This record gives sequence, structure tokens and C-alpha cells, in this order.
Amino acid sequence: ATLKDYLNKRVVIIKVDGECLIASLNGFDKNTNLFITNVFNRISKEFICKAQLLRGSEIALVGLI
Amino acid sequence: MLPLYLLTNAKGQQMQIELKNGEIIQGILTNVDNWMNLTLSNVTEYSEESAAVKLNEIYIRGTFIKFIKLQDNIIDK
Amino acid sequence: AILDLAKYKDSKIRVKLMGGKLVIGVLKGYDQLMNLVLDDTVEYMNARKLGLTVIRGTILVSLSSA
Amino acid sequence: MLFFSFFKTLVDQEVVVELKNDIEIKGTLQSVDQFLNLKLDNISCTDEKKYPHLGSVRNIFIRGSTVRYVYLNKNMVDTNLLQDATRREVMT
Amino acid sequence: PEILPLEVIDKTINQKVLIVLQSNREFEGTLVGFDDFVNVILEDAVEWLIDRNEKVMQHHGRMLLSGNNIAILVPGG
Amino acid sequence: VTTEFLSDIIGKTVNVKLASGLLYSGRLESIDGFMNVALSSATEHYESNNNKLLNKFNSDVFLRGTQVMYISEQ
Amino acid sequence: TPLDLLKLNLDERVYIKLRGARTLVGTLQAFDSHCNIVLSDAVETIYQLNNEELSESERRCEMVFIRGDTVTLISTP
Repeated sequence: ATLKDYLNKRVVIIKVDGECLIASLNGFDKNTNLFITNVFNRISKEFICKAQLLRGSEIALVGLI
Repeated sequence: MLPLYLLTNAKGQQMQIELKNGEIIQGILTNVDNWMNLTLSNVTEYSEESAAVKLNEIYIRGTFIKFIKLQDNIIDK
Repeated sequence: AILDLAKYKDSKIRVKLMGGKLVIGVLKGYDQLMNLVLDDTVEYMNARKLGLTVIRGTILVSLSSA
Repeated sequence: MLFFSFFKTLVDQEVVVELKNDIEIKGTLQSVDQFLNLKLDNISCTDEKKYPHLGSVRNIFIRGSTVRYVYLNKNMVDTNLLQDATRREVMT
Repeated sequence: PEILPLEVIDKTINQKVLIVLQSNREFEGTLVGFDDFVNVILEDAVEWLIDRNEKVMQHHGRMLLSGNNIAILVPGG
Repeated sequence: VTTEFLSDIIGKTVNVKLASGLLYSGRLESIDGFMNVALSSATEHYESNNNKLLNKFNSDVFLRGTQVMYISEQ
Repeated sequence: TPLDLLKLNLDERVYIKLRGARTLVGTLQAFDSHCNIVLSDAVETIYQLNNEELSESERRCEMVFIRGDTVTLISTP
């Protein structure tokens, strides 16, 4: 199991608190720490960041859109 | 590239940390380790994103971070 | 380690803990595991006065000066 | 290492996954890892209400720490194999 | 001339200790022993819940308190 | 020293509190370094033994280690 | 050893308490040291408190894997 096939692609991320993101996945490590670019709030469609680092503890789901 | 490598080379930049309690920490990164523990200088911490304490240095455990907003400058820097 | 706690011995530090506790004390001792020895420890929950306390490093979330 | 072994024999088999935050997802198990992370292909909705905000997404990665349940069929699994393997496993 | 936390806990052995969890609950008792993980043995513990605070129980004999949940130790209660 | 305790109270009657508040009173069949506990003739109570009995397990009770807040003798 | 006295009742009916007022009854197929479980022929009871009143819900499944970290308790019904 690996997030390799998702690199540089757009993804949906569901956080553990049920919050939702849309972003380009650029980096990831073994603990699921993500490096993201052009992040948005799925529900809100509100631009969050041009670049952001997201802890794996926070992630519940990553989907390939 | 890996999140940690990215952090290790953002040393000297400005960045904004969201913690698991909601507190926001704006500061300039001065050190990272392999568990993503940080130390930042020129710090301003907020009780929440709504916003204000200024601190000289802060140490943050990595297990407590939800996410870290990086400066758009990041990719080239 | 990335934080040199020696420069903080005999100064007043602010330590936020897991589970939402705040503790301001005077730094007397430390270990590599971030276990602290605070003196004149005041735990903010609004005010509580413990004395010479040992803080566990495993639950430590943040550490600033005061 | 035992449940990693279990989940490998389930590849290509439709499974339902219940995440802690009350999200339920049907999918074909494409991939499994040491943390029990899961990759599900051909995503589909089991429950109307619990199911989250997706659509085009047909392939997902699920973090193992966030699953509560994985619902299986009794024909996907040899019970006696499971039992004798648990008996063999050492816990010390 | 460094003061080590575990040496401080070592000195409070056979004394009264307050042990504060990361939750409200607290344990006051006689510190019998402790290990490297800060698991802790108490003797005749008073178990508390904190704010009017209700005293949960009066233990008799010896308690092993998991150091997994311990946030603070106070020597001599 | 905590291990000496673990082998010192095996067979004795103990209270085992979990994170939630729930408390289990039984006879200590076995213990493991992960704090996993086995009890026999166990009852569950919330917070105190004097509170209402919530359950009596005639069978043996395995309590998970990650969840235990203390083990205490009476 | 408590993890061995669990092998004792493999292929025997078990009762499992989980975090969140969840309860499971099933026949024990597999476990590990993480407490991770597989049960066959299982029914899961959920106690919810909505609108200040208590209801308990049910869910049946022929085979289920249970992430072990929510597991609190294992006995027999």
C-alpha cells in the first residue's frame, strides 16, 4: 500500500474531524505526513494555502480525483 | 520531496503552525528534528484563528501539529 | 537535541501540556526526554500553586519563556 | 505481522470499511500495508447518510489508524486457518 | 551541576507525592517506587477528581499507576 | 520494581480502573509488560465499588493495557 | 500471558467492549497483540443518547475485522 500513484495529482482529503480538503499532493512520508500545494476547503471552496504541510495523525482518507 | 526535507530547508523562513488545540503560531523557523519538533524565533501565538501573545522563542512538539502553512516562496527557496 | 534548555535554567518558562494544562514555573532541571523540574510552579487550568514539580516530557506540547 | 497476512488474501475482494468518524465505504481491496492501510478501487456508497463528500473519486487511500471495522464475507476466509495461525502467533 | 528529573523523583521515594493526570483526576499517596517509564507505585492513595471536588476513593495497600497518563508529579503532596 | 509488584499481587484481589472511569474488581490471573490484565470473578462499577454494580462476569475478563489507568489491591 | 488465555477461547463465543458504548458479540476467529480482532457471526450493539433519551441500535455481520485500538474489554457473554 502506497501513495505513490497519487504524486502530483489532485486529491480529496478527509481529515479525522470530518473536514474536507482539495489539493495537489507533492510529497509524503511513511507516517502519512503530506506536502500539499494549492489547498482548498472542499465544502467551502475557499482557498487555504499555496503550500502546506499536513500531519498524518490528521488524515483519515486520501482520494484520487 | 519529503515533508521533513522540505521543513529542514525552510529554516529561516516564516511559517504558520496550527496546533491540535486550535492555537496558531506565526514565527520564523530556527530548527527541526526527525520527529518534526520545531523551534521558532520571532513568535506570535493566537488562541485561535479568529485573531495575541508575542514570544521570543517557542518549542513545539511535532505530535501536536495539525498542519503548517508554508510561505509561497517555498518551492524555489 | 534542537532546543538548548541550559540557557533556560533559572528562568521562568511557560509549558503547555496535553489535555489543555498550562504551567509556568522556574526551570531547575531537564533531561533528553524533555522531562522538566519546575520551581514556584503555577498550574493554570484559573490559578493553582504547586511547588517543586516534575513535568513529564511525553505529554509536553509547547514551551516558551516568561 | 499476522493481520497483514490476513489482509493480503483479501485482495480483489469487495469489502466494506467503517472509519471511526462514521464514514462507510464499499470497495475492491487493491492494496494493504504493514500499518493495515488500505487502498480501495471502484468506490461506492453503502449508506446514504454516513457516506462523505466524494463523487468522481473512485480510488482511495485509507489510513489504518482511522478504521474501526472491516466487514467481510464468511466465504472470503478460512476460519481454521485463522485460528491455527492465531494459536501459532506469539505475544511477548 | 545538572538537576535530573528522575533524581528528583528518586528523592521523593518514601515521601508523600501528589500525582496529577492529564485529566482532572489526582492521586495523593506515599511514593513506594517508580520505573523508567514513570509508572508509579503508590501506598494508600487518595484518588480525586478536580473542579468542589469529590474524593473518588481511599485505596489501601499498593497501587500501580500507569505513567502513560501522568502529567505532573509533586513531591510531598 | 514495578515488575516485582506485578508478580507480588498475582492471585490477589485487585481493582483495575480504565481511562473511561469504569472499574473492575477481580482476582488477578495474569499480567503483561503492556499492562494487559486478566481477572477472574470480575465485576464492573463506575468510579467506585460502592456505586451500582453494572456487570458480573462469571467468566475470565481480559482488560486491554493501553486502557488501564491503575491496578490496585484491597 | 493474558493474551494467551485469549487463545483459550478461540472458536468460542466472546463479548467485546469498545470505545463509545459499542458492544460486540461474536465467535472468536483471530487476534493479535494489538488486540486486533476477527469475529464471525457477530452482532454489534450501539448505545446512543439523542434527544436526552437512550436507544440501542444493532448491526449484524457474518465476518468482521476490528481495529484493536478501540478495544477496551474481552470476556464471554
